[PDB]
Amino acid sequence: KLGKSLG
Amino acid sequence: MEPLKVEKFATANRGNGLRAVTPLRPGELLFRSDPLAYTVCKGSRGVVCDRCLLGKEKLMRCSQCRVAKYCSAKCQKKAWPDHKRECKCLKSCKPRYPPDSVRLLGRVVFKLMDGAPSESEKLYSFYDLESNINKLTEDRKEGLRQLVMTFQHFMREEIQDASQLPPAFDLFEAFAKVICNSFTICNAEMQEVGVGLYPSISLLNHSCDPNCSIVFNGPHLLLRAVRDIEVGEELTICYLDMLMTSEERRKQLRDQYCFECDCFRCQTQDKDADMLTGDEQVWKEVQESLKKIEELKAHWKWEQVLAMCQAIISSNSERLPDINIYQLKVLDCAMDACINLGLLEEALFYGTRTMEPYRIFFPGSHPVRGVQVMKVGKLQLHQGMFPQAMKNLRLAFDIMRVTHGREHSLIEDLILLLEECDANIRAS
Ligand SMILES: Nc1ncnc2c1ncn2[C@@H]1O[C@H](CSCC[C@H](N)C(=O)O)[C@@H](O)[C@H]1O
Ligand SMILES: [Zn+2]
Ligand SMILES: [Zn+2]
Ligand SMILES: [Zn+2]
Repeated sequence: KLGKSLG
Repeated sequence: MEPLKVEKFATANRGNGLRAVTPLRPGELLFRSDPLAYTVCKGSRGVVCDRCLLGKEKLMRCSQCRVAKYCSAKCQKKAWPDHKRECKCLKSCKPRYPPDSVRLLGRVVFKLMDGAPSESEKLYSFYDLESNINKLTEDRKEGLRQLVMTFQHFMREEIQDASQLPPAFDLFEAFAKVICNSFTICNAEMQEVGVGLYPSISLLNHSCDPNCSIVFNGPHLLLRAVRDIEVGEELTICYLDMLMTSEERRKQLRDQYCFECDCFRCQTQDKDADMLTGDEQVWKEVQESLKKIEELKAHWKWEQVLAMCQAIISSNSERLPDINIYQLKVLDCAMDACINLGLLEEALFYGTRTMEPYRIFFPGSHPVRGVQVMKVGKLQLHQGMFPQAMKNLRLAFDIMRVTHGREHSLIEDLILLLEECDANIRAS
């Protein structure tokens, strides 16, 4: 998954 | 109007970071940032507005490429700068569509040629971003090379040669930077709708137990303290989903970010045992199914998601506890699916079962939990279960006033619901 998660 | 309360600094071993220059209290807004560039993500392409990233019942396709969709002409006009150079590229790619990183970098290169200094780069620029170029494995370099070619082909209508971009810019390095610096953009109910680059926000190093958290308003990124923080204390966020075992976290941090986390949670396998409650033989199946299930949710295919989830939940009711994270995630999907399909009573069924596990795995104040509690409380309210709702609504208010801030529209709704609910209780 491209991009940092938020939780 | 507002004093800047954070500053870049050099850390011992994590490269650069961000730290507080003043004491910070929970809920305190530290930074509001626009993207250097961003795009709707694959699964949400025609679901949300290309520009404001809002889900609107009915969207207008760009007449030319018919790929980009907008909620209004205002949004279509505001986006034309960012859209100009890709429109041809997109139209021609058809019936193909490029990977998000390719479409994202496509917007970046043009922003780099602005004279108006980017507000998103005030602390750190695209060129400062970490590439981890010397730590990449050959498997990665290979995949990056592919992205490079794909870009060259996708942009060919607008860019034929390197001399049409700034000399300092390098495609291979740009993609490396993109993999470890892009943010996934979420709506207010923490649903994934896009991806962007926020170079100043990129200073924040990772912790599996962060003192800050992030919420978006459309493409605008808000960074808040969720904890008391002292002058000179490093600011951190968690790069990863909270529902992941210490081992899963280690692997993704290695693979995507080229580092191993030495945070205390990783040292002690904190909560790993709860997360894996049950027999591996059973929950392995669930972990597998989750692949398909989550790809389906990314594309907002709610009917399909519900069916898979139901089969799984039904079949495991006698041998797998809800606190097991793979099972938990299946419940969370099921609930969201039911909410979107108007199956409200059943949503409450699945939703109530996530509550206690969420309290455990999402300690403190976390936007993901705040929203989960808010949803359940609302479902409760809907079923007339007032004292239960009231307890939950109150709790969501307490979490979200910290994670979303008081000025947030979702807080507005909460307050109204707390009032209607508090009324029916003292009329009972
Ligand atoms: N907890 C941590 N421990 C060691 N390195 C970390 C870390 N969190 C982030 N990093 C590093 O920072 C990168 C993410 S970008 C974060 C800012 C970066 N340190 C910089 O100087 O630009 C990761 O690829 C990794 O190299
Ligand atoms: Zn819009
Ligand atoms: Zn177009
Ligand atoms: Zn950690």
